[PDB]
This record gives sequence, structure tokens and C-alpha cells, in this order.
Amino acid sequence: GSFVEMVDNLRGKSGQGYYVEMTVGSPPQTLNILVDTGSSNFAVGAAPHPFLHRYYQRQLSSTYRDLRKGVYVPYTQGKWEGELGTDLVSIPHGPNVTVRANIAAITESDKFFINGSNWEGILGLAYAEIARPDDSLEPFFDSLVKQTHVPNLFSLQLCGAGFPLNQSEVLASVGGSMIIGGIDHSLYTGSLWYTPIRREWYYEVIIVRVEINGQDLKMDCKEYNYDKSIVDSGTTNLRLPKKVFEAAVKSIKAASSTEKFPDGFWLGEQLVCWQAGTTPWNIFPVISLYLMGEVTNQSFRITILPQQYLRPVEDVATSQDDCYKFAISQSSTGTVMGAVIMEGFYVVFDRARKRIGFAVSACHVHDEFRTAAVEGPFVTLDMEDCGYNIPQTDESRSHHHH
Ligand SMILES: CN1C(=O)[C@]2(CC(C)(C)Cc3ccc(-c4cncnc4)cc32)N=C1N
Ligand code: NI
Repeated sequence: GSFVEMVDNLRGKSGQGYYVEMTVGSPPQTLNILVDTGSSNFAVGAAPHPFLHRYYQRQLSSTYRDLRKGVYVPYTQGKWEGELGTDLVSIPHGPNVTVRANIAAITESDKFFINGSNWEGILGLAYAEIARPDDSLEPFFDSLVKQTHVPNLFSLQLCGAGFPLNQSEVLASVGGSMIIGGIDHSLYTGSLWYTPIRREWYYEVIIVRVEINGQDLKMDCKEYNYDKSIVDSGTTNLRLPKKVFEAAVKSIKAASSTEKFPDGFWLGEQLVCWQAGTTPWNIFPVISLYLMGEVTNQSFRITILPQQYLRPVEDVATSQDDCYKFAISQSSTGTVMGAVIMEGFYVVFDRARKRIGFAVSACHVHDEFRTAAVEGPFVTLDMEDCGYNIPQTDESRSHHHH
């Protein structure tokens, strides 16, 4: 349970994703690649772009092979598109292996790259079912496991930022670890608790209960997972279904009522500040998500602090103060346990055993009174089915799966 070479191999800027160094081609071309458990394509910038100072140059690689097939990926925010191919890929601060993987060479995009994020591509770590153009395009991790002796598991320790912040001109730097093929015991303390992967597409899980400062939200538990709940390193926020979001905001507002913030703050569109070092952490409640256990009728809870859901943003004009963005937001596509959740925990994506593990992170931000926690078991007599069944569209139904 030691993977020293892979420790601290993640970097990034607060709110702009965590990236790992990868190489593509022969000889190896280094790129910084966003670690994304909410998508399934390995897609890299492969043409000039205003926000890229470098890109994958297919012509420089002796081992590049064109698949003679394009790929077009629209999404809520924007789109990326390009040409499919294969090449040799390695992770310099990962396993000592080289694999031939599918690579989508991005030739055109809109609102994909982020000015100053310092990453040039995305490593989709989710399953084939959500790959583009379709599930026949083998994802990177599938190729890694098939071609090498790497165990079918990876783990993420995402370490967030905190005041005092170093710089007033740039965003806060973040760090973390992606351990490929194993669990590094130095990255967590206490017990490691597992929740089943409900279905292998996203890393989908089931939330059975939600508490805000130990107060149950008392909703039909299907509401917590409407229309899914997923663990996504490629989302910054904790994102909650509309009804759940509204209930949570009401509870957090009530707990923090000594302070009256503008509506903009609760919408994530405005910062609130306190004089350096005086942030009243204790007026903001803890949030507990109970996840279905491996055993029927069991659950465990992960508990996060305001140090996780209030994101530090240093303002140029207000550099004397500690300022924060509310990082819980409304979803219409289910619960997303993003960086806000993941920064509290060491998270084990145990694909081999179709389960996700959580343990208290050795790097999580906390104070002397409260800590992020992972606690269980909680037993429920005749526990209900909290899973939602997404209505089946005709187009989805028409798909053949040979
Ligand atoms: C929710 N989600 C996305 O919208 C997506 C979809 C994708 C098509 C891969 C394009 C993309 C680009 C940047 C970020 C990003 C991530 N973190 C910070 N800033 C931007 C996230 C994503 N991947 C995920 N998981
Ligand atoms: Ni058929």
C-alpha cells in the first residue's frame, strides 16, 4: 500500500479542474490533462488555440495512426470536435507502462479550453457506455488494464486551497494525487467505506439520506438521486436536484442566519468576505450524505464542512479580506458529487469490484472544532429503493448492443 512515485502528481487552479501530466506519441510529447471521472473520452488539443501554448502534433509522432473517423461532442456549455486516432500514451508520474490508446485530436472547440487552467486535454475515466461517438471507442483506462498488468482500480486525493492565499493576481493553485492501480494508505486516515457502483456508465451511486447540521431533510430518498447521483472530478461544485437544492439552501440559510448575504451569494454569482482570518466557520452547518452500503440495509455517511462548500477566491481590490463563493448549485440532471465533495476524502474507484470507496483525506481543509468524516454503519430496517429509473426513450431503446 505504497505508491510514492504517484503521490502529488496532480496540479491545477481552483475551480478549473485537476490535471495530470501525460505523454502522447513517439518520442513522448508532454501535455497537461484534466482528470475527469464524469466523461469517457481521451481528447487532446491538436490545433492552435488562443488558450493553448502547446498541442498534440500528430505529424511529430512516428507511432500515430489515423482512424479516419471524426467525432463531434456538444454539451451544455459548448462543444469539442476532431479526428479519432491511436498513439502511444504514458503517465510519467504514474505506472511504468506505455499503452496504445484512442486519442481524439481536437481540431475545433467552443468553451472547452479555459484561459489559464494550464491543461490541454481531458482524460475521461468513466465507462464505455458514455464514450463518443459510441461505446465501441475504448476509453483510456480500459486500454490500460487490457494491455498491462495494472489492477482495474484508481484512486483520487484532491486537495483544495485555503487562506492565507499566496497570490492576489492569480487563482489559488491546488494539488493532489491520482494513484493508478492501487490504494496508498498514507493518503487517508480511519476506515475506508464502500458504496456500490449502481451502473457502469457514469460512476453512479445511491444516496439514501441527507442531513444538514444533523437535521434530516426528510425527502423521498428517490429525490436525492433524481435522475442520477454521480461522483465527478470534472465538476467543481456539489450539484443538487432542484427540490433538494432548495431544501438545502433553506437549511444552510437558517443555520447561518446571523449573517444576511445577498441572493447573488446563494446563486454562486457573488462573493462574501470577512477580514482575514475571522471567517465565522461555526455559523455554517455540516452536510452529510448517506450512501448505500455494500450490505443490504446498511449505509455510511460522508460529512463535509463549510471549508469544502465555501470556495476561497482572493479578490484584487479586496486582498486584505478572505472572500468565498458558495459552491453548492442547482442541477436538472441529478446529484453531482464534484470537487467540493471529493476534496474532503480519499476516493477509490474500484472498478474491479464495482464500488466506490471513501475515507477521510489526510489533506482535507478543516479546523480545531470539526473535521470531514466518514462514519458507519447505519442500519435501516427494510431500507427502501432510493434509485431512480430514467424514462426509456425510443432512440435509446432502438440501440442494438452486440
Ligand atoms: C461536468 N463535466 C463537464 O462539463 C465536462 C464535459 C466535457 C465534454 C468533458 C467538457 C468539459 C470541459 C471542462 C470541464 C471542467 C472541469 N472542471 C473545471 N472546469 C471545467 C468539464 C467538462 N466534464 C465533466 N465532468
Ligand atoms: Ni442488431
